Amino acid sequence: GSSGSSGTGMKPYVCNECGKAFRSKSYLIIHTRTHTGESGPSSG
Ligand SMILES: [Zn+2]
Repeated sequence: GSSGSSGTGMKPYVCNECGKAFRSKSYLIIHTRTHTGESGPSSG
């Protein structure tokens, strides 16, 4: 039991890149990688 959610950052497992909030760090880690979806698709 505790009220604060403080630590070595602003959000818990939220993506500080886009803001995607998750339940566990494992969910944010496997996501933060998806951000690498630029090379593939592109435009002329
Ligand atoms: Zn993200």
